[PDB]
Amino acid sequence: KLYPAIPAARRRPIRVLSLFDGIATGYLVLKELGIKVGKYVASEVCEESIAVGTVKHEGNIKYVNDVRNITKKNIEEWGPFDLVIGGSPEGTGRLFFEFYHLLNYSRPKEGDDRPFFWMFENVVAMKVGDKRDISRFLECNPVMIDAIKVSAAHRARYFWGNLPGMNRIFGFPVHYTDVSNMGRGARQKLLGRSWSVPVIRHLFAPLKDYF
Amino acid sequence: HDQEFDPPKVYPPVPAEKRKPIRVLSLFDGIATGLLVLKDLGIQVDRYIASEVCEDSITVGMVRHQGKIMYVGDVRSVTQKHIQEWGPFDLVIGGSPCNDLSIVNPARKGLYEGTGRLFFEFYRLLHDARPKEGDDRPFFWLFENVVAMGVSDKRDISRFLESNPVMIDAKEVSAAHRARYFWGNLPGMNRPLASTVNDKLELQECLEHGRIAKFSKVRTDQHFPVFMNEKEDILWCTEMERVFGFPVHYTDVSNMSRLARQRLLGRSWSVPVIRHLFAPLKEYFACV
Ligand SMILES: Nc1ncnc2c1ncn2[C@@H]1O[C@H](CSCC[C@H](N)C(=O)O)[C@@H](O)[C@H]1O
Repeated sequence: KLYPAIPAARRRPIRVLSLFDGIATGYLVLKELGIKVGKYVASEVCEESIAVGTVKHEGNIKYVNDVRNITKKNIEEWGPFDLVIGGSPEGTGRLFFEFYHLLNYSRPKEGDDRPFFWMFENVVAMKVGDKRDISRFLECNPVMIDAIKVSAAHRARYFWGNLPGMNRIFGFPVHYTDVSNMGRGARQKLLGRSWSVPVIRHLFAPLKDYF
Repeated sequence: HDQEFDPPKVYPPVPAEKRKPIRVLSLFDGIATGLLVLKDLGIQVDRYIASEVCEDSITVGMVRHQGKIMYVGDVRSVTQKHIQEWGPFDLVIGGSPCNDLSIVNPARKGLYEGTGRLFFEFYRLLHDARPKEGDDRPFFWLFENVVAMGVSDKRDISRFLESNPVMIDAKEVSAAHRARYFWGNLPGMNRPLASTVNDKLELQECLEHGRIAKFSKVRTDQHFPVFMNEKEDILWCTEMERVFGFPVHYTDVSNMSRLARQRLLGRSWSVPVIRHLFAPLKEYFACV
């Protein structure tokens, strides 16, 4: 699947629909991508990551009190979203089908040529039935990005989305992984478990060319 | 319970000169109750597509509808291409299997197990069969489920389908005790139960000869609800079809046992309840 490219002179802000993220990954990582993000949406049931997100990011974020409250009016009121991301923190299928239900209402209709980009990531604890059924739901096939060629600790994720540069060209990055963090046990709990830095900048890499 | 708030979309009535027959997608058909009710109301059916797995239910449909039903296999085999190549649909119906949705199980697995998550398959086919913006075609949909669900499960279903679940109890129109939730956007979704005089309200009208009803109605003591020759006897399958509103001798289609007919009739819809629900479609679509 290939889409035609817009010229990069059209500098428009990015509308981000981030789902079940908790700690605001998309707003911060898009601030340090080098482009201006327009508005960010955050919502999570748990209170710890909401406290971290309301202390850290200085309140430039539209917050929703619960993920069980967003309707279609909440989608069309805060503008059509150009970027829709699901950031992973029996609620696994709960978080996925919340993401898919809100992705169905943020998808552009037949007639809109808007460049729509989305992203879903999930752990390797997935059942074979979950794998084939969810691959039927999204009508796509994910790619395995692993931390055996890039890192020491084990991190393996499979990615769905509309983000190119994901078939054969991508190998292992060298600079940002070795300048990211130092490996200690508390840091293994905080930034080694963190899924914000490693691949998400590469998945947001082909988005700054359009805007 | 007012947790969510959304107005139901009411479609304008189409006159008789632009009147067309119905195209019906029936996801979890089972016993073909929907097409039975549609044929009983005298509505022209241009296309009926049932995505059924169980071969006994497929046999019920092939006997009772004579090859009118277009069969699909599992609902997971249906894609968006199959929806867009089979024409635009006018009525989408279904009831997911409530093996893990029912709270009568002590060890229930919930909404997100392979018996419950098939509902989301429905939603996916609800997303594919729904017309895009700008199309004023009357599109109707109906989801059925049991009353014995959790608060969070029913809340998530009501949020996902974006409709108010009306509760309908079979005792107001038939001789069965089952309350079911109905999501949908049919006109008169919560209008009261117009009991038809042709419908068998009491239990004794559903019995055969020589049998006396012990109760007033049946449910879905170590005794039996029917006396027969001063002896407690098991409720018959054809009598169960008369209770559930089906025509007489409906689910006798193959060489299946008593337990298979119980498993089919238990999961089936109530014919009078559907007849009430499908009733206002008669003025929106073709008549025969
Ligand atoms: N994955 C699946 N896809 C389609 N049908 C399925 C299915 N899994 C089970 N079924 C069948 O579909 C039916 C759903 S059970 C409820 C049936 C519905 N209330 C009715 O009107 O009869 C069951 O009879 C079951 O045998």
